[PDB]
Amino acid sequence: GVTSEEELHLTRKLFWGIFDSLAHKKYDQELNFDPRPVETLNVIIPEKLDSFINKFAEYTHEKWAFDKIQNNWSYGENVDEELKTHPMLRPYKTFSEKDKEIYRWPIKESLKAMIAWEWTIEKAREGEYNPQPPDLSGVTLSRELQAMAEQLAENYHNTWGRKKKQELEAKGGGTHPLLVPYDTLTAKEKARDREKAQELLKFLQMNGYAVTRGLKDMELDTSSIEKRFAFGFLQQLLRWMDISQEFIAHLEHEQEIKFFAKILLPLINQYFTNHCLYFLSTPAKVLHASNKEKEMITSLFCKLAALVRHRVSLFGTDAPAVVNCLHILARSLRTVMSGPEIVKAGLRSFFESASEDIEKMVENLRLGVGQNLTYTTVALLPVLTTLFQHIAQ
Repeated sequence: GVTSEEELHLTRKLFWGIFDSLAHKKYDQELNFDPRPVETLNVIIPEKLDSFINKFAEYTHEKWAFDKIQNNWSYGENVDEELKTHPMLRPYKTFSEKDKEIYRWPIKESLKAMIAWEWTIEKAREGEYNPQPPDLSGVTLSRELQAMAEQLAENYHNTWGRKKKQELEAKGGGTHPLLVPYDTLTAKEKARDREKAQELLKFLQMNGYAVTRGLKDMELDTSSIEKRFAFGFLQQLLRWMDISQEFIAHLEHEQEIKFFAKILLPLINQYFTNHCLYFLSTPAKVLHASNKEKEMITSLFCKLAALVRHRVSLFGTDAPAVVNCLHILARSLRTVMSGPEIVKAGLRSFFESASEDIEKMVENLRLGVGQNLTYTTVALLPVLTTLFQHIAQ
């Protein structure tokens, strides 16, 4: 919607058939490229950082052998599935140096990206028995912890996904089954990132990962950051209305007319009809989050009363632009006598002005000109009936 509204061809007819609402609001919530080439061959590792990578290789053998005793993956004549033979347990020194390159940075590349690609280093420390398990499962799982897991897994999957992307480009296309999106990954990916914390924590109980970055909620505004939209869309209505203010003032350029006053009218008019109970009701009483929702829509309605001035000007042939939207708007019409007081200002301002024209010309009517009375008639008289129907019911 915003992409059609902010750019693309002026004529609405060339996408009016494509254009449709195709959405409704839920109750409260339902939640060209150019990567930077960074040199890797030229950088020389420090001596201090080399101790970690050297010790990891020795951890690969001895600790893994104890697990294989549980699985009983003993030596054998050759690799075979019937006995699950696995005889290649040996140090890496027997292999060639070029073979060690693929095993050089399998995980250290991601940590290098944690320091190199991501410009962050933890200031843990400068250069130089059986605790009980605390109760962590008692508290309900928080959404911010989902932000930690999702952001870090996004970084790991971004680096690994681009790595397999260069593998696909290197091998020259071909069959491409492994391409999947990020959030909608398979059940194994959804379970493995959660389940692999338990296995490695006993080995990695020392030091412990300590990073914290995230905050979110699910309420009004855009969404209280990353959640239900609803309230969020009204911001664009107010902004795009302000774009039309200069056109109506100046005429009393053509792109804004067709997009706002010829493309968005059925969208908003459908919104008031299908979601009438959303607007008129309250959060507590429903026939849902209509405390501040009722305010700015009334600002829009009062502004519509200002837009339909007593002077005719280019009245315009677009009847849905003028009268039908006003009727359903009055249908989609808790107290202010509370919140911003622009509703009282509106309720007196255009009401008194639009009326006081009529009490000026009840003796004149047509006898005094005979165009502002008709414009005032269809502006006010059918719309106000629906207004008092909403109030009186």
